[PDB]
This record gives sequence, C-alpha cells and structure tokens, in this order.
Amino acid sequence: DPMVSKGEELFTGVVPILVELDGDVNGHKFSVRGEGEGDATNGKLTLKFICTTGKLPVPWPTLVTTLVLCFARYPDHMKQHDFFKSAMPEGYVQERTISFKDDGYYKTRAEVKFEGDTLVNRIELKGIDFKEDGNILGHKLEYNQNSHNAYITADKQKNGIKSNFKIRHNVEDGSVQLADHYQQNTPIGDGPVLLPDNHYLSTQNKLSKDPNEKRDHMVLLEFVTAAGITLGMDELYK
Repeated sequence: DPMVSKGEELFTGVVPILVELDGDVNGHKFSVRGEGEGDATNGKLTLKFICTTGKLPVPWPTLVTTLVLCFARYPDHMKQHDFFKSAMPEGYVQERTISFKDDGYYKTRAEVKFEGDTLVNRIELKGIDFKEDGNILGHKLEYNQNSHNAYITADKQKNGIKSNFKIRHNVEDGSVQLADHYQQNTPIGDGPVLLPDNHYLSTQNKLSKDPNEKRDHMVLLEFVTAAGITLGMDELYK
C-alpha cells in the first residue's frame, strides 16, 4: 500500500511518474507535462514529455536534468547513502541554478513527492539573461544528451545534499555549450533522512520522437546508477 509505505520500500517495483514544469523565458510562458514510469531496481526511466502551450522556446536537451533521482539504482552496499528515497513519501525540494556559459541561466525549484501511487515532480523554472540568437533561444543544440557523472555531497547543517556538475550540450556548429549546474536538495517533511557519504550518480540517456505525435515533445529513455563507493567490495576479490 503506497499510502503507508516508507522510504526505499516505495521503490521495490515500477512506479508511475508525472512531471509538471511551468517555465518563463524571453517573454514565453510555457508548460511541459511528462508521463511514464520509473524503476529503481534497474534505474530505468521511460517518459514522454509534451509542451502543452505550443512550441518549446528552448531546446529539449536543456530541460533533461530539470525534468527524479529517487529512481537511481543504488547498489546494495551503498543503500545507506540514498537520500532521495529516504525522504519519501513526503519528498524533497530540488533547487538548481543552471548557467549556460556565454549565455543566460535557469533558476529551478521543484518538489518531488508521492501523491497516491504516483511519484510527482513539479517544477517552476525561470530563464534569465539569454541571448535572443544564442544557442538556447536560437535552437542550435543537437537533439541528444551525453552521459554524465554528478557527484553528491551531504550538507548536514541544511539536512540535505548538494551537487555541482557540468552538462555538455553538443552544438550544431561542432562546438559544445556548457551548462553549469549547482543543485541543493532538502526534505519537505520532518522525518529523518539518510545523509550520504560522497559518491556519484552515472547517467545515460536516449532521446527520440513519437512518430504519431504532432505536439512539440521529447521521448526519453534514461538510466541512473549510483557509484563510487566500492573498496569494501573490491577487497572481497583480492
């Protein structure tokens, strides 16, 4: 019963996901709604995102990180380091600044929590100080997303975690557009959470299109795995 289950127990199987993003950039108010499911046993996300307002005013890849780290696959010997599931069901706030080098920034604030059986990610995004003919507002980014590692550290005083990492967006002119992410997460509720030792999350990501979809949209297949703490295991094979 997802209404009474707690923490990692809510993630033993496939969980429906709903993503709602409200955004504002360069005079364009836009909304994205995503639906699909996640499975923390293999780290798999299958999600389809639709811009319900019309054309998306930024490239889809630039929104991937904003659009559910509770579905990361944490190895057994790292289960004590999984802050994201520990905060469930009441959830966590995830806040970022995403600075596009030589261009503008996104400010994002999201709440990730269970509503019934569904894991919901609701985001407010503002875009600030973009170039009208830069790589973002000019739609000059390739439709793909590289694999990344994002290092997670605890912030005990704030009862949460932080991460800073760089996303590399391929540009149509053969260059790379860097997106520097600073991130904070804090529990919504007062129940104790797991505060992790340093580690990282490893991603992978396939972007595609639904050949029957007329709206501006993104189909995403994404796998997320926690890693980096292995010494105790490695010692077993010496």
